[PDB]
Amino acid sequence: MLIPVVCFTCGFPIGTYAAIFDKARTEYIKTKMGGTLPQNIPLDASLQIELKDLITALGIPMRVCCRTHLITTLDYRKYY
Amino acid sequence: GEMEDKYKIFIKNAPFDPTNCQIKKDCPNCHLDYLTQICIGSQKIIILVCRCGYMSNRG
Amino acid sequence: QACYKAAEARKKGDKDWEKHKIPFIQNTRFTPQMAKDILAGTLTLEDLVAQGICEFITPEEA
Ligand SMILES: [Zn+2]
Ligand SMILES: [Zn+2]
Repeated sequence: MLIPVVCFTCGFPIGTYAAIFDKARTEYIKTKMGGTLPQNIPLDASLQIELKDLITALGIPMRVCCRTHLITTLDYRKYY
Repeated sequence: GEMEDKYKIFIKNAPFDPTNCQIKKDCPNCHLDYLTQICIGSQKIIILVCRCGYMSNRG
Repeated sequence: QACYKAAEARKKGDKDWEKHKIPFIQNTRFTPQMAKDILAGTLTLEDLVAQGICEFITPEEA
């Protein structure tokens, strides 16, 4: 229901940066779109923004698994 | 026999059905660039028809 | 009509009868701006129907 505490595949602690990453991603996507209604922003268009350098700035390495699980995990607080 | 009373209505309607195959061939009667082609029966008779009333095999 | 007029020139004796023909054109009226408006919530299916850009087809009419 949250971003996992560690990467499911390797066990790197991606969850110590999960809150910062979620808030920073929200701010970054808003900057890239430029102040638009949440429903008027398509789900597809916001997922095409590159978050490579944001994750790099968090200090998370270039591992495929860790970035996959940090980027794709669904949040239960945003669906209920 | 076919082409006479078995499919007379269909053949007379074939130029106006928009789902029928066309052929790039000039019409002798009204000089139209395209014609309508049909292929009815187990002998696969090929009939060309036009909107103006032209028809192949002396129609 | 252009085919008929090209034929009228052709039979009468004009050696440039084929320059009266125009090309055939078929197209839909859906535009990229309409897709953009759909994704923005400003356009709907019942509004596309209202200006006759689409229509409903049953298996009978298909
Ligand atoms: Zn990992
Ligand atoms: Zn004709």
